Amino acid sequence: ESNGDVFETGTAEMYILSEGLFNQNNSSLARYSFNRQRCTNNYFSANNQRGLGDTANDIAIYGNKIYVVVNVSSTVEVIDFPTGKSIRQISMLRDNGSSRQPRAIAFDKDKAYICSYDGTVARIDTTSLEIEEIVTVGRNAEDICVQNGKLYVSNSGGLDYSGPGVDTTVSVIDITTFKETKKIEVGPNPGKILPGLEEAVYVVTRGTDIEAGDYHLVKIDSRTDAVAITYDEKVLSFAIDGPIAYLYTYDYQTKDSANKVFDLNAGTVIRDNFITDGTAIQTPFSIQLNPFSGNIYITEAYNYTVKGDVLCFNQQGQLQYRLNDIGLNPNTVVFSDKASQNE
Ligand code: B12
Ligand code: NA
Ligand code: NA
Ligand SMILES: [O-]
Repeated sequence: ESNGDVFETGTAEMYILSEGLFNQNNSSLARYSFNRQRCTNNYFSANNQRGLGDTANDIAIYGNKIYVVVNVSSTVEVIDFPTGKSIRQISMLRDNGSSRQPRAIAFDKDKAYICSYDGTVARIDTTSLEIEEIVTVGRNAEDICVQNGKLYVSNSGGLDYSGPGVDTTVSVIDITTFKETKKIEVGPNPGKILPGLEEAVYVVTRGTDIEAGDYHLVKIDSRTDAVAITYDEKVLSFAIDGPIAYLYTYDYQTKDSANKVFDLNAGTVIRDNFITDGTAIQTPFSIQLNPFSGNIYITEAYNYTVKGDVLCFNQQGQLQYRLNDIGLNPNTVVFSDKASQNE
C-alpha cells in the first residue's frame, strides 16, 4: 500500500480525491492521517453510507468545511471537517432543472464560487450553504481562482469544439458587485488557473484540438486585467511556488510526458526532469504543493482503468514516499495542519 516513510512536516492529514471514470459513478475520497498513521480509502462513503458520485473534479478545505465538486452528479458535497459527516448536498441545476455540471471552487471572505460547464459562476454562502446568485461568464467554464478582489475563470469551450469551436478567454468577475467586467483573450481552450506573486494569474491554454499538444502557459496581470507574458513552454498542468513553477506536459498521441522545474521570471527551464532519483510516472494526472512543507505531490493514473497512486517529492526531485492503489484516477491532493475529530 505504500513505499517510503509516510511522513510530512507541519501536516496532520491529507485528502486525495479520485474521479473514477466518466459515467461509471465511482468517485471516491481517501484520507491519510499522519497523526495516527492511518489510511481510509473510502472516507466519504464510510462516514455517509452513500457514494460521492460521478466525476468528482475538485476538493478544497475552507473554514472548517470540506467542499467536493461532483461534475456529472452535478452537486457540491459539503462535509464537516471535524466529523467527516455530510452537511449538505447542493444540487447545481439550470433554470430548467438540467445539470449545470460544476467544475471547480474558489473562496473569498464568507463566500464560495463554483464555475460550471453551462457557462456560469454560482455564489454560495459558507454559513447558510445557500446559492445566492448566478452570473454568466464564457463557454464551458473550467477552473476558477481569486486574485486582487476579482475572480478569474477559464472559459474553455472544450465541450463546444465540434460546434462553434473552443473558447479563448478568461472571464474577470468583480467580487464586490459579482458582475463580469471583462473577457481577457488568452488563447484556445484555457484550463488550469492559479494565482501567483505580485497580483499575477497564470492559466494553461490547451489548443483548438487538445489531442495535438499545442499547449501554452499565459500570465495575466491582475492590476490591468491584461496578458503580461505568453510562454513557449509546453505546459498542460502546473503548480506555483513564488517565481518557480513545477509543471508537466503529456502527449495524448505518443503517451510521452515530461515533468519540469520552470523559472517564471525568465521563461526558461531550470530542470528538464523535475524527478532526480529515477522514479517513473507513466500518466501524471495532477500536480500541487503541500503549503505546510513545500513538497511536490503528483498523482499517477496509469491507463485510467486501474487504481492510481499519490507520490510525494521534495523540491530536489527525490521521492519521500508514495501511497499506492489509493483510488481510481486520483486528481487532487489537499492538506490540513489541524487534525479532524474522526479517528
Ligand atoms: C484521456 C481523456 C481524454 C483524451 C481521449 C483520447 C486519448 N488520446 O486518450 C482526450 C485528450 C482526447 C480527451 C479530450 C477531451 N475530454 Co477527456 N478525459 C480523458 C480521461 C482522462 C480518460 C479517458 C479514458 O481513456 N478512459 C477509460 C477508457 C477505457 O474508457 P472509454 O470510455 O474508452 O474512454 C473514452 C472516453 O473517455 C472518450 N472521451 C475522452 N474525453 C471525453 C470527453 C467527452 C465529453 C466525451 C463524450 C468522451 C470523451 O475517449 C476515451 C477513449 O475513446 C477522462 C477521465 C475520466 N474518465 O474521468 C476524461 C473526461 C472523460 N474528459 C473530459 C473532457 C472535459 C474532455 C475535453 C472537453 C477536454 C478539453 N478539450 O477541454 C475533450 C473533449 C473531447 C475531444 N476529443 O475534444 C471530461 C468529461 C467531463 C464532461 N462532463 O463532459 C472527463 C470526465 C475528465 C474530467 N472532467 O475529469 N479526453
Ligand atoms: Na469515498
Ligand atoms: Na453529451
Ligand atoms: O481530458
